Amino acid sequence: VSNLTVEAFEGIGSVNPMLFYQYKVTGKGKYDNVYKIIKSARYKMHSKNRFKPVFIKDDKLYTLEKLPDIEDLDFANINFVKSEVLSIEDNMSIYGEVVEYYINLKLKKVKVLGKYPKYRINYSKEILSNTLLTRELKDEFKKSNKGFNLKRKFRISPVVNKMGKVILYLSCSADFSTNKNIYEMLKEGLEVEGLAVKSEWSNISGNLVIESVLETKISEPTSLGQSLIDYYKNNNQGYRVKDFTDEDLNANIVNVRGNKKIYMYIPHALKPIITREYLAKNDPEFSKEIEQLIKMNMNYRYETLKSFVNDIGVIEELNNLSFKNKYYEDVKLLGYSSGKIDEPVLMGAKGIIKNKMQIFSNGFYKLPEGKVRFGVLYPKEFDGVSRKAIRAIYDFSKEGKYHGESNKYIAEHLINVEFNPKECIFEGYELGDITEYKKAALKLNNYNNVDFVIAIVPNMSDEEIENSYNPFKKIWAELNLPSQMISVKTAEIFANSRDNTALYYLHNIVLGILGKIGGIPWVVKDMKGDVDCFVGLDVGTREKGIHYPACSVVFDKYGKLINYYKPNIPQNGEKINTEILQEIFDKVLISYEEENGAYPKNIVIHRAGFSREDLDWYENYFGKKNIKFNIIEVKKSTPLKIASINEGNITNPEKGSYILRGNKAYMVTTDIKENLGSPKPLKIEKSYGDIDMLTALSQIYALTQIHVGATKSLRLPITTGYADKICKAIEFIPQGRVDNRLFFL
DNA sequence: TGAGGTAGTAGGTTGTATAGT
DNA sequence: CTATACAACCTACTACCTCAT
Ligand SMILES: [Mn+2]
Repeated sequence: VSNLTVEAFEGIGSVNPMLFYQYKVTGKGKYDNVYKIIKSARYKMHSKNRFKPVFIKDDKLYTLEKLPDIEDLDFANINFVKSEVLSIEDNMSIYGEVVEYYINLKLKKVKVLGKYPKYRINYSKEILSNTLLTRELKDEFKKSNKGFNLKRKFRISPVVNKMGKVILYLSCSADFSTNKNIYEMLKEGLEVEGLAVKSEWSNISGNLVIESVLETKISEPTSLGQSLIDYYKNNNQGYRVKDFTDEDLNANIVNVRGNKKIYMYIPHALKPIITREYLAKNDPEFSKEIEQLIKMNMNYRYETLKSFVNDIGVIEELNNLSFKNKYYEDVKLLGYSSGKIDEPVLMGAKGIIKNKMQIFSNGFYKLPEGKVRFGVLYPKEFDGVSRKAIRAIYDFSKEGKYHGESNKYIAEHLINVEFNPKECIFEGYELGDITEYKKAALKLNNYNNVDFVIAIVPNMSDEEIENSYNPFKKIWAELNLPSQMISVKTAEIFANSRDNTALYYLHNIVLGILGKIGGIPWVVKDMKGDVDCFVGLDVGTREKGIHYPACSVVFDKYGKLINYYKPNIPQNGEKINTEILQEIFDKVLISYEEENGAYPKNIVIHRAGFSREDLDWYENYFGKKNIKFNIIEVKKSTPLKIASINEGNITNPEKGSYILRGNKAYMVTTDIKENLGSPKPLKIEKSYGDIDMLTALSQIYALTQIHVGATKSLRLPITTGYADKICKAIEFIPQGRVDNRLFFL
């Protein structure tokens, strides 16, 4: 076996309790309260005084050296009060920002290649390094020929306990930048339209996109009311337009939309948001090159953070505070407790299966009773490829033969499909306007000889005449007909290939068409613990003020999806009511009653995005029905990463291993080998319950292995994962009542 | 949209650790 | 009993990669 760790660095030495300088902030201008301007006063007195450390405790303010207080600042004025040695046992945050400050000050003087500053530092948690690492440990810049800049984005967040020892938690993630602007991209005549841009000067938040580019110069007064150079002289920003030459005044104005107004900002300020769309459409060699550097296995992340901490060195302002360069050998020393979860034994038609691929020889666990008649849309210039495709997937579904040749890997009749090729419904459709796609799906649902659509769509790329996917899924969800839709590229894989590169695709096709007609391929053989049903819940929030109400999902102790339940009344705000929880848990009790002739006695409630609020309702509802129950909060995206160790060597962790402290657990559920990155684990915390977190996490991981619409396991559990996929597809579900056919899959 | 994973970019909210009072 | 900030959380979108029983 092996051991697990978190990306953490011990501190050699200890912070001895330093002498600070208390300060005070009075709301001289309009901001009467001290809370709304304590951050801005912190940065202002940090900036006016040679970037010396300035700290904040809840209403007060601090420094670390005696700094002359000032009164000229218009929003607030600062006055010295006193100077004390702050006790380390009662101050964790402020010695945290001490150690964070001295990491920033020790790194600001580190230069690479002689002249070039290796790090960009604004005295915070975020430390951008201009220099990446490579796999061969070369501190090398990474630039394009065009002017794109990959960079690291290190993140210190040290904590220091009551005694004095400090633990430096790190996480390297990379960063995309470019030196060029909208200015330079106009000067080399690139069509800058439709780009996502970032205002480098004004720090407004909002997805700024380019509408047009006005032919008027940026030195001429506009509809804003003045010249734009006057606009930046009047924002205390005129040192940016002071550098402007004649040709900089020969730039022309680029208007921009922020979904609330249009601005008029000069192209020298703006800069395109380098997404992978932009790297792909503008220099694909750079994008394919840096994909090895973006995705980082834990060994290369440890090498990157080793370079970072060796560039900390030793801080002589904090009693020679050094940080170690290796991780902890065990997170027992940090607080966590590690282990690996044994994988669940899964079963289909005939018992235990060795892999999830073997089910096509074995056979599916449940099939919905009846025959399921196909029906196919396909593009009008893509006819023979589509007929070969549906021939392939229908031979794999019905006949058990893969491009004609029957094999031992696939058993026959695994879906009870009914597709007579000379008799059943095909419709062709020309790739055109949206109402053609709507009437095309309507035309396939006129002829009522279809029980499962298998449409063919153009590819997600090739942004000429658009994807037929979304209008088809909207229509086939409104009209209650499940539809597994295929790309033309996958159809051409089915037509053209003489290899298994259509077989793996075809496995996932048939698992999709099984789950969408209401059959479930695999279940667990035995779910550990004493449990009778699982109830996933989740909610959503699209943007500001938009909220998705809570759609549930109901399993059994095998993990087969009994039901999923949209509730009736929409919520108010983020917090769903008590009536929603009332009808959801009434209907899980009804549904488990209907499936099994009895009530659940143990209901494990996985959930995401719920607070510890409204636990009192859960106590109420399952005391009054005396059903003991658990609530396990499964957090989808945690920033913690987990490494592994075989005698000091860092690798990715295998799937199933966890780290656990009390009732918060992190667990890697997905197996990601090197050259594809590090696994991004699951944060799992028990809100209320009485089961140990070993069986709680075992139910979690066993529900990750039962993704019923692919062959490789979903990272999330199928409770929280399928609950969230129902919450995203909030329209495709009918309002308020149950279904079993996994449309989202 | 074969499928799932990583990762970027961007933008919101807010539960819980944490100071006084 | 109450007022924070802020590391975590969530959301949306792509691109890249590999699927071996
Ligand atoms: Mn699908």
